[PDB]
Amino acid sequence: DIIKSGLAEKALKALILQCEENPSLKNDKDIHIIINTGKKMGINRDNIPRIIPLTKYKLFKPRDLNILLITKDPSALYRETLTKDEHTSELFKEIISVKNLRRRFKGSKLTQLYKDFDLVVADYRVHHLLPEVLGSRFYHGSKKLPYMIRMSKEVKLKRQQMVEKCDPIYVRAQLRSICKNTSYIPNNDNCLSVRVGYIQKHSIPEILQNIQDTINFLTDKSKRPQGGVIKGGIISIFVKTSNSTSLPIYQF
Amino acid sequence: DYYQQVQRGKQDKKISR
Amino acid sequence: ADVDLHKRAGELTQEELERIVQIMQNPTHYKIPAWFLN
Amino acid sequence: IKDMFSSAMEVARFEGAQIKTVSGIRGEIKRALSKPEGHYRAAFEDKILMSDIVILRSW
Amino acid sequence: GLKVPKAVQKELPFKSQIHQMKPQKKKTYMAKRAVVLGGDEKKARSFIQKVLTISKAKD
Amino acid sequence: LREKAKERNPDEYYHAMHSRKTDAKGLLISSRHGDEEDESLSMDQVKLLK
Amino acid sequence: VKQHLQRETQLKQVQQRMDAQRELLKKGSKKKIVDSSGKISFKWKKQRKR
Amino acid sequence: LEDIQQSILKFVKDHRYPGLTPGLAPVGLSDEEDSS
Amino acid sequence: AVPSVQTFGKKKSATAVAHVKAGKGLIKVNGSPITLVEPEILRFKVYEPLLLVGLDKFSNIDIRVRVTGGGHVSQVYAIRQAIAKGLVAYHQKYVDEQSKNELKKAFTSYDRTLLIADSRRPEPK
RNA sequence: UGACGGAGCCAGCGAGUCUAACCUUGGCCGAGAGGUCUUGGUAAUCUUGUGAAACUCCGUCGUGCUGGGGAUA
Repeated sequence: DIIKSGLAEKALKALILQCEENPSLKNDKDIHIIINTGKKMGINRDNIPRIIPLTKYKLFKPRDLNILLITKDPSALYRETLTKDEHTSELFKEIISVKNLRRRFKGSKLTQLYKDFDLVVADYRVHHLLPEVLGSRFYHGSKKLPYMIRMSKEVKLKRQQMVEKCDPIYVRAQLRSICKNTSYIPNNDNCLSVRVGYIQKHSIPEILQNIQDTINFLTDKSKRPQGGVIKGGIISIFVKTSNSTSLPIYQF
Repeated sequence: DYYQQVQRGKQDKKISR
Repeated sequence: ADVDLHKRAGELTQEELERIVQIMQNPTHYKIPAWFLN
Repeated sequence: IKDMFSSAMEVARFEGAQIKTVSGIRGEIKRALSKPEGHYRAAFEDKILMSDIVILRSW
Repeated sequence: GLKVPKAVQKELPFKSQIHQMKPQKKKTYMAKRAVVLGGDEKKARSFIQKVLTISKAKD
Repeated sequence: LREKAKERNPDEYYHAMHSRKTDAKGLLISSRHGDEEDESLSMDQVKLLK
Repeated sequence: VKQHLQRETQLKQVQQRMDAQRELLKKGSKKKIVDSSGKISFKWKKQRKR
Repeated sequence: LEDIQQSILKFVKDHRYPGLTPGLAPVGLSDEEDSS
Repeated sequence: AVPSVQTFGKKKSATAVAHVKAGKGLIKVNGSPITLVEPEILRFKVYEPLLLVGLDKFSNIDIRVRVTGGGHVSQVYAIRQAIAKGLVAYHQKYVDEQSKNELKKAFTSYDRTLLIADSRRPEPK
């Protein structure tokens, strides 16, 4: 149940005070919680990041970060209707397609692309054929791992084709949802990292509140495809910046 | 100080094992 | 800033030029996205 | 070949030496590569595999 | 298997030409027509297959 | 096989190069059905099967 | 009983399509009639059988 | 039995992509309208 | 069942197979019409087998060309060679020999490389 | 003979059960060897075939070189 006590608050405070002064982690500005679940969660790791909805703290607005958008084959429909809409006309730093993306960016161009952007968002029909195009730098770890979006609010039936349109209000709504919420990727073992909060865009009670939000959404029973994956007793929590130790919370 | 407490804790846990 | 993006920069009224320089002076509260400026 | 030497000076010291894999595929080291330091180019009897270890028997 | 190149195998003699038949991509009418029997017949088919592979592997 | 391709002798007539034929890329068409059957069956055969 | 009913109506529909195809390939003059949707039908010429 | 007797007597889903149903974002009513 | 004729046109590594048969008059290169053959500045290199002899020869026959290999200009030279010698071979086999060698005379007076390529090279001086 | 930004297109070589990174942050299991998960950084002519680039077309600009500590927001 409820996880906000003096142990959690002291650990998170001491982590911020350590990362302000320590000359070994003055570049990574992030807090992750490591959930040590009881059992091994069974579902294998596809690289599709499911979305954990925070309830009362937008941790990122879609305009304070670089967004790369990856589209389908002809890309003219998505590029024009996204760039001359003025609901979405300034939201994407880049809009490209998979064919000319893998044509242009080969080798160290991918390292420059990694350092250039910080939100990779793909059309869901091309999201699966990305781990060869974007290489393994985007899939080792998870900080620039691409998100699925549906571009049209239209569903495919059998024996008939998806009519090719796109909806800029709908795609702004789901990028707003993506930047407003946090995310996780399931795996086989009992370790699971979830990003919660930033180093100066956030503070201790809101980081603690969204920590408890991710806990509730994860060990929930309903919301079962997207969130109900912790089937057993969640055993431990830790907080860490990417080069910082695992400050423990809630040892059950 | 709690930072150094817990990193010494995991260090001496591994040393004890 | 509503100034037409085809005018030459000489023929600028001072309210248009002060709107331009006001937007470029305080870009954050005019909710300009943070990737335009580095 | 990756790491039996730490420097191109060391490989230069050992040029022309006969090596072999653990499969008995004989070989010879030919020239030190430039940018990765202890890495060199060897030529073998035929195509060796990625699951092999080369060996320079010295005394 | 031995993968003979297309540039070689298009220029082969008439006796030496390699009969390589392509897979079928169309759900043809005879295959969508033809009936297979079930239950006791499919377990008879399973039994005869198990017996024949045990006989061949023993030989 | 490369040596046989070098020594094809292009004035090589067989009687089986009436029945056997060649696809667009130049390789050999092998009909995957039969060679004792026929792939296309007649209209009255289709009437009886249907 | 409900799944007997589902099996029976699916078998009725597939035999109806099979019978329309068989009826179509007999003989006589006919044209392909297309509706609003794309459900095609075949309308036969007003001509009695000799 | 009443529905079965009546029969006897009378959330997105992409088919090709099964990863979309955990994939796509839970959009809200607070996401589609106002100033960004 | 139809009177048909197959010819070949080659430049460096492009090769074009042209099937000519009797028909309504459609000339199709790689499925698309002949009026789509890029690089669009050599479309008249493709056209000159038609304009040298008139379209009234092509008013009763339909040609189709399949072109593989090569580059842009090698493919337009393969196309024009295939079209030219296919028209000549059709008028040989199924129309009269007088129109056959009138076509050969017209193409050979323009350039005989419409009909015979320059094939085996170099010269060892 | 440029610079941005889209689009159309055209090859021939090459098929060994073989082809291919490094350094970390931590969780869990294990007696240990280790296993598995997690995580940030660096490197990159990617990986077996589909595909080349120069080229062609369509919008947009508009041709007088490079530096660090100093000093204005």
